[PDB]
Amino acid sequence: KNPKSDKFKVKRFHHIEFWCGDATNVARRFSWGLGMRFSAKSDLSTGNMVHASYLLTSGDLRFLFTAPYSPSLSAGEIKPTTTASIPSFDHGSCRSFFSSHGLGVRAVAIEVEDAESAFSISVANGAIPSSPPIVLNEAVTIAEVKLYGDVVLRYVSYKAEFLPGFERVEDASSFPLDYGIRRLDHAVGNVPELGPALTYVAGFTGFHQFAESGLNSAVLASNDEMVLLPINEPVHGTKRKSQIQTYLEHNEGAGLQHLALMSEDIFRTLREMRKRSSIGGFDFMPSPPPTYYQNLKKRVGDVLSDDQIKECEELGILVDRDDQGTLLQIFTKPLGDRPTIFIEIIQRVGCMMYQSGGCGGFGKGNFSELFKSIEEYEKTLE
Amino acid sequence: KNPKSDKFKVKRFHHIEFWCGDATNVARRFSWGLGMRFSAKSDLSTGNMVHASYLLTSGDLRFLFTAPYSPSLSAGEIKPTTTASIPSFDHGSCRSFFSSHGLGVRAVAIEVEDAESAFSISVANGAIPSSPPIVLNEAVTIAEVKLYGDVVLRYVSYKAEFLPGFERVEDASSFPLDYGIRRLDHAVGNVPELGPALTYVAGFTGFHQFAESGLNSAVLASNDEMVLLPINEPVHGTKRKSQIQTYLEHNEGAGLQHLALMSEDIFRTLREMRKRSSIGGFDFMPSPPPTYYQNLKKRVGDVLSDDQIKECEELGILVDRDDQGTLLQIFTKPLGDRPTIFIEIIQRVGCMMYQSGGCGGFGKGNFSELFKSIEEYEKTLE
Ligand SMILES: Cc1c(C(=O)C2=C(O)CCCC2=O)ccc2c1c(=O)n(CC#C[Si](C)(C)C)c(=O)n2C
Ligand SMILES: Cc1c(C(=O)C2=C(O)CCCC2=O)ccc2c1c(=O)n(CC#C[Si](C)(C)C)c(=O)n2C
Ligand SMILES: [Co+2]
Ligand SMILES: [Co+2]
Repeated sequence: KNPKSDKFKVKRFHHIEFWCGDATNVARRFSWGLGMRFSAKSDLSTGNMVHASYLLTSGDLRFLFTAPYSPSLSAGEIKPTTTASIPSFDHGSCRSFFSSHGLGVRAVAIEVEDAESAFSISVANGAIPSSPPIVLNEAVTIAEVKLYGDVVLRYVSYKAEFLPGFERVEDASSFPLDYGIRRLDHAVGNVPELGPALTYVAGFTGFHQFAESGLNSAVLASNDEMVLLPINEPVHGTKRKSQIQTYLEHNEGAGLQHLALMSEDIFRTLREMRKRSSIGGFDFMPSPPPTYYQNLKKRVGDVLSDDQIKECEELGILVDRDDQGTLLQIFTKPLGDRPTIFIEIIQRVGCMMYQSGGCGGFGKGNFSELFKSIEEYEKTLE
Repeated sequence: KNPKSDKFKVKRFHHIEFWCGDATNVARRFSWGLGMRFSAKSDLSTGNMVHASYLLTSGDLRFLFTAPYSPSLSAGEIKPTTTASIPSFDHGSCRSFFSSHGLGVRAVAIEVEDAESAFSISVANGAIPSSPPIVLNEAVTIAEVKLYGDVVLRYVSYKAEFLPGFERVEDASSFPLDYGIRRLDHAVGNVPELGPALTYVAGFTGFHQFAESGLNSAVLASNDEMVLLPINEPVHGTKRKSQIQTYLEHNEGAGLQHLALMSEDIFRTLREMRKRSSIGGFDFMPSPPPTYYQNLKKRVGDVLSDDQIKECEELGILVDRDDQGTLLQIFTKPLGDRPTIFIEIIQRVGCMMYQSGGCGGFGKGNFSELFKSIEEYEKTLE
């Protein structure tokens, strides 16, 4: 059931902003590891004395990396005279966020029809305001409300090129990397209590609920279900410790857990990312045992051929299935020092109408299949 | 003249420690950009609840990248029960250093005969103590004194593998990158006043002075002149603004300006680094005009053949010459967000006895030759 109860007009995921200690080094690592091009900048060379911000793109996926300069460079500015290109930025907020959480996502940005109206409706319906609507060069409007922890949901609306004050990046420093990633599929939060978190977000957006493992979870979705916001809470006192609880402890509370990036060819994406894992890119979780891939034939043998199942095994890809579609997924090890944020690469098969969002689910069924698969241990014991 | 006045026995440069916001992302970027292997770690997986530290190596060059975890993970520890592998580390010091200076060098570490004796003699001769001698597993001793700004000179001595508590890195995550870099040649500080800085450091080490451009500089050297510590001060009120003064402003005061890394084949190093500049590695300063390389024949045509001079032009390499040797050098753009720290790649020709340290100088003569070379403008004007 989709009651289409969005309280304002939501278009698509727009960008994700990481708050960094040094934006240059994180952006360069992510660019090489994920195959994202340098496409825009706002920094000292563009007249920004407040923060350094670098934009990477791959298809419609936009990753923004921002770090503060010395407050001394902008000591004489006030908000009416600021050189910052992102008006919500604050030196103290950014340093406090990073000191408290380490490297991670500050902003989940969605494009809306009217960011001022989205902000107003959201706050009227319970959203805690974070940054009021600011109109940039009479062209772009940006506003922010609190989502969970110190993560904000950022609204952006365009009258008619990322943000004013950003410059397109010099061709020489913009190598056209591309490993196949095309857009953000979903963005997932970890919280101590799922119930109140869902009630708060669903309350102010009108997003509806989208149709033993250490977690309980639920997914909020926009009218066309292309903006997907799962939220997890821990399940305490199990056999092994909950990964959600470990996250909360190492992150100092709620925050963004993972970003799921849709690829238009997950085989190529994973080949390219895995070649770079040990030369500056990203590491992947340990692959499932061969029994997992033998079990794939019975589960998805009508969707994937033997060779494609063999290719999944070569690359460590997980496979799950809905009553409507199929999901190919894999998870990176944490992106930084702390066992907190990580990335999921995904590709979805089915639900052709365009492909409907969330086709195939989120891989909940792979918790059971992975554990059952560990029966490779019992088979090796023989 | 070398009066060999070292007040304790100094061996060689041992390592350089960067204080980071996220050690993982900086270390991975540097590894790919410079061709340095992951060789040791101290982090949550080794039982360190205090800091994440990752060691990169290339030949005898050792770069250490350290960042603090949440203080909450180690809240119950005291120094007698710490899980930190580097006893001088402090969460508050590290966060304050990074918030104030951005990414940069915290420690210039030299190997000595006896770090406890080196520390004692140094402080008796005016050194401001930073961290007292600590003996690790009855095997390694480490002590620190203030060098300039918030940079420390760290002494390490070995009874007889980086530091106890560090684990050698798994072969799988240790790709054997190597672009030819072999050791640290010199480490350079920027300070507001050169005179007092030299007097302070030379006072407590006994290091001797080693034999219009916006700076005054001088070089302190150990007995065998293999530990080389240049220091710069700005020269105010010129035509263009002093790069030393820009550094001090953006760094919030004195700090490490550049690290000069000796290559055993600067042509190969620069080929490899330049191929990676726009896919996650390091950028280089703009190359000198062709007139610079035409002028090379008269200056060094007895040392470098035409083809080798052409290879320098292809790679943007600078060349200077002493009365004793020749220097090939090139400079990266700043390593992080701020126009502060950068890297020099160098290779020295001559002074064969082994090669004596500092053979060929530090390239002071290239300030004049670069400006004179800008006569390409007058030639193009014709
Ligand atoms: C993160 C994730 C998802 C997922 O994407 C998802 C959502 O999008 C919304 C719903 C809830 C949720 O979880 C799905 C499957 C996963 C993982 C994952 O992270 N891992 C890694 C480990 C482990 Si361990 C060693 C602590 C037992 C998996 O194995 N599977 C199988
Ligand atoms: C850093 C450096 C050195 C150097 O290593 C050195 C020492 O080791 C100890 C002594 C003092 C010192 O300087 C030498 C030459 C250099 C540079 C440099 O940084 N640059 C870059 C710019 C510039 Si601009 C656009 C602001 C005029 C050079 O061009 N040359 C030519
Ligand atoms: Co997911
Ligand atoms: Co130098």
